[PDB]
Amino acid sequence: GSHSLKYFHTSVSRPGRGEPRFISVGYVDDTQFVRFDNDAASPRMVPRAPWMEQEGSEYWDRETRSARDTAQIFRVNLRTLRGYYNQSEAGSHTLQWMHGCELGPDGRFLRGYEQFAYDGKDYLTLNEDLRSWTAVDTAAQISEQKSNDASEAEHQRAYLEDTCVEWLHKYLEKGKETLLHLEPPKTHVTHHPISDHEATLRCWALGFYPAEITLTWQQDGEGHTQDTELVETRPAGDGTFQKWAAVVVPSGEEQAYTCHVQHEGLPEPVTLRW
Amino acid sequence: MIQRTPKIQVYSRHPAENGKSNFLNCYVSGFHPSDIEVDLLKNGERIEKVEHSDLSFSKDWSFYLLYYTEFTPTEKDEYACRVNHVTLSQPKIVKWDRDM
Amino acid sequence: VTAPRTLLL
Repeated sequence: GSHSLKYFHTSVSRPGRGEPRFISVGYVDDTQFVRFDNDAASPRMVPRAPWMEQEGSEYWDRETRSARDTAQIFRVNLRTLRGYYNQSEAGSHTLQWMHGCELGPDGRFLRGYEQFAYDGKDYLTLNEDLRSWTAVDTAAQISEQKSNDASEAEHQRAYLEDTCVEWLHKYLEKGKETLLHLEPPKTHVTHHPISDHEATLRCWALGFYPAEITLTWQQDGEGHTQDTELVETRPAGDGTFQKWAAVVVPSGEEQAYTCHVQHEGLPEPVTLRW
Repeated sequence: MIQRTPKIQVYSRHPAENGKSNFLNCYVSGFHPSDIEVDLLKNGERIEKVEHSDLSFSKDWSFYLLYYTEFTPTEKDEYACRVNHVTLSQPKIVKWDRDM
Repeated sequence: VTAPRTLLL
């Protein structure tokens, strides 16, 4: 294995209707398990997975405060930024923050990271050593010194280094089933002819988990043709994903082509032919 | 201020099976800012009671959501997804094609 | 758990 515990926070200012929207979604690699939505009919931290249901009030209450406090600082933050940029309070802006920690295939801390973005762009990134910040703008520099004089990297590092890894562990456990279970790709090719002398071959991978997958169309030995149209992996809506690669072939030649499909839930790679 | 236009993919949970119940999906991604309008359409009409996931974003900070609804493919019925966003002159409509 | 405290910018 190799795992990650990561959160994504978003704050969007709402001019007319006061208080900015604050969303917060957490993940144990690829599986959302919690979320806070200050807009939701319940402004509280809720479980998004079922293995999370077996969690006591203490946790939910605590995490609810955390998200609430962040929402608060983020509201202060959005104000400050509106200032650094000399911006009207009548327009909307977005503050995003992503942070996560990763484990080694060997089960301990690997790397940790943290970043903020404003109006869609990088703003302040916590450095690799996890002891420093890189502003990306000059407003960001003010945020950068403010940050260092305050010692934020310090905190962030602790969390990132213990807390974060320690709980990832606990979550992997409570999600023993779901989380460590791989689902391979149902596979298949399809023919959709274009002209009198050529068709499209489409290699399909459906229902797989996790989402990392690799589809390749190669003809009789060598690799990658002139055109492999490859759609962004997508969600089926059930926990699994879908993906497909297409290539255009001259009729008759349809078996000169083979599609290879790679996926963790496959004891070994799979080859398809029309 | 950075803006990214939405990428759209209309596509069902399970392979299209005329008469066999399913789930219709409109997957919008890689957009900024996060205000977006997404409607599922059935022969031009907007399907009521559609659902979507929790706003979330990816590494390049762009957002993505999945909108969906239960449905039943037919050889005649025409389905589509209609999306709106600041980055779009006018809503963009992309038709479901059971082949994708 | 999310991080106990966030950066003030």
